[PDB]
Amino acid sequence: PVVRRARTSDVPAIKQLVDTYAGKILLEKNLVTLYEAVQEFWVAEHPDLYGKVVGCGALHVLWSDLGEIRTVAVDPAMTGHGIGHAIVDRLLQVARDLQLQRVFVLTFETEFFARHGFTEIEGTPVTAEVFDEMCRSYDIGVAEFLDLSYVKPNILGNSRMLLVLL
Amino acid sequence: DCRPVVRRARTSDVPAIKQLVDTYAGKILLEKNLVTLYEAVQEFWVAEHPDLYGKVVGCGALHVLWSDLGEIRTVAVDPAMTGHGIGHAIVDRLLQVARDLQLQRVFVLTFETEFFARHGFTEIEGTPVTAEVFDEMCRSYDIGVAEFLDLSYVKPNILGNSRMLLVL
Ligand SMILES: CC(=O)SCCNC(=O)CCNC(=O)[C@H](O)C(C)(C)COP(=O)(O)OP(=O)(O)OC[C@H]1O[C@@H](n2cnc3c(N)ncnc32)[C@H](O)[C@@H]1OP(=O)(O)O
Ligand SMILES: NC(=[NH2+])NCCC[C@H](N)C(=O)O
Ligand SMILES: NC(=[NH2+])NCCC[C@H](N)C(=O)O
Repeated sequence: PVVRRARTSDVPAIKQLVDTYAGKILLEKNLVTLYEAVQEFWVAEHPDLYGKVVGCGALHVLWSDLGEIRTVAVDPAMTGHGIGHAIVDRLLQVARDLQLQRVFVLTFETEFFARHGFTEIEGTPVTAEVFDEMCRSYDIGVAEFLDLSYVKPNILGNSRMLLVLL
Repeated sequence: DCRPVVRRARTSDVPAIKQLVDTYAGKILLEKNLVTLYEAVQEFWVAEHPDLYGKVVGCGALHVLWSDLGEIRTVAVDPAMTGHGIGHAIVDRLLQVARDLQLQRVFVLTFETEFFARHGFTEIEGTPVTAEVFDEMCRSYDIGVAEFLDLSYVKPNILGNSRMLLVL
């Protein structure tokens, strides 16, 4: 499937994908914060219909060398057609374009991301000096990566996976 | 005089960007710590130094605020390189990406009224969004959005600044 960069017109559709997977699975993102993050988002168009989008995804930078894959959602009726994998394949390519070395994921979909080289891990792989700089973030997804105390109850059960690049 | 290359930022550029933002502190620019610069690297732009290959002498960023609305934020140039056309080369680029995003209006909160005027910006009053959108935008964790909404707790941090806007 075609994986293209998101457009402000795509936000209402993107919002519906995130809301579909609610807050237990995906981290909720309100309408404004999606319009602000539109420049790092990607969407998969339906293989036949030109306009409609069936999947979204975003690469979030966390530091000099570290990136994250977040807010990956596919229409419940379109899963198992390779869409989600087509999104990750491109998201990882832009991670390369960004000269990143490690890509993080916090998810229940261990099997899904495993097919891209992701291995499950424990802890936060950053220096305490770097850890201290990231505590200063206003972004919740960063806090879930740092396993900060005030987001812990929202992410128990999720697995921490990581990918290294050539 | 030379028009400098204005390219997308790279994670290696963030430390340099951090010194430019820090240079203009909180009196002029809204301060941005190191992590939020690495997170925003995909919307940031930098002007390369006409002489040093790696180092950057100016930065700038376009932040989308809604379907049609964008903002230009954290635009800074080295004090020793000011008045050499860099900042306008950055703004010219930021506005081009606003078009590629199919935006219609671009907002600015600044003291540099004449600077942005050279691009067609006109001064305004208030927050130009529907009250329905205003309510959706109140939910943001970004301080720059709160300053666009003229929220009460940031008022003392922006007193004196002018609100300008550009239409495409
Ligand atoms: C974040 C926001 O949204 S607010 C943005 C404002 N930020 C700030 O003011 C931070 C403090 N100020 C600054 O950092 C700087 O003033 C900047 C980065 C905004 C602009 O700096 P520079 O680009 O280097 O100055 P620049 O070379 O573009 O020209 C400044 C003036 O001199 C003129 N100009 C003078 N000489 C030249 C020249 N050789 N070439 C091109 N333009 C020139 C410009 O036309 C311009 O006139 P204008 O203000 O009426 O448009
Ligand atoms: N708040 C949560 N339920 N978080 C679980 C992990 C969310 C995941 N990191 C994402 O991309 O959305
Ligand atoms: N210190 C402030 N918040 N000043 C108000 C203007 C902020 C400026 N537009 C910026 O992007 O940084």
